[PDB]
Amino acid sequence: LRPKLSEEQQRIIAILLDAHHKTYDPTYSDFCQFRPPVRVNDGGGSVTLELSQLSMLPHLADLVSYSIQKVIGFAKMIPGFRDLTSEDQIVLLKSSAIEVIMLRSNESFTMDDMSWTCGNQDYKYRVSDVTKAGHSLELIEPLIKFQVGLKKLNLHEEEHVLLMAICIVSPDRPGVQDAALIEAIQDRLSNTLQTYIRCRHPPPLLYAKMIQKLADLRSLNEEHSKQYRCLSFQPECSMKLTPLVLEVFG
Ligand SMILES: CCC(CC)(c1ccc(/C=C/C(O)(C(F)(F)F)C(F)(F)F)c(C)c1)c1ccc(OC[C@@H](O)CCC(=O)O)c(C)c1
Repeated sequence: LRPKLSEEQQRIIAILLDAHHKTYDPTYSDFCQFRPPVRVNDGGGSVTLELSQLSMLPHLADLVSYSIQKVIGFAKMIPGFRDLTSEDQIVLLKSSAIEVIMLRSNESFTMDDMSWTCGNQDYKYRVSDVTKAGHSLELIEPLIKFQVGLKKLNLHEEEHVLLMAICIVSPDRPGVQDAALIEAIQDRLSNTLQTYIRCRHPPPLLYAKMIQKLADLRSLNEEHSKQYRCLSFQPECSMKLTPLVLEVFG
């Protein structure tokens, strides 16, 4: 059975598409405002040297901080998000931050060379740049696998925006108070996505593959938090981060 998208569901898709267009800049025109990328010689992938310099940390912390501001902006426009208490809105935003960043970064990701290309060579990021910000292979290698797997789903913008919205509005986050309200908003989004796939995505299991990407994001989020914990033990690391990054990941 292929039920047609309701007027409410079409409205939700239009709102989410407009939300994304207002919060995502595909020209990466603000990148020159971040602290500059610094790429020291590190062919060996030396942990000692990486922690000593953290050369890419001010630039990547600014990029993530910027991306979180856009995610906050996006989330505010999700149908129903504003019906939640401000305590739940912040729990949802904090717990999902790195996952939604991983999803939205897929738009700039390219399988041509397995990089995140955000304009010129200065804003072209690879595995070696994430290690230069103090992260390790236990995070970057499944992260690249996730980017390729997600890129290969060839999501329509409609599916991409619904996936981000479903990620954010998740009832199974620690500290939520009204799980039932969060679940009702998420189901409204999940049903819109299933119906959209069935009636708009041409052949050649896409909904189940998208839900699997959400479970993959959970493991990546746990690895990132463990790595952020280690990176934060580096003396004077806080000056290389941002107040927003410190609060979200602290
Ligand atoms: C460079 C690769 C990557 C990939 C997800 C990234 C970058 C940083 C970090 C960690 C950083 C940290 O742990 C710190 F401490 F190492 F900095 C912390 F999370 F704490 F910040 C990780 C783990 C991965 C990245 C690439 C492009 C990105 O965006 C392109 C476009 O989406 C932007 C405009 C918009 O989203 O509206 C973003 C947002 C991130």
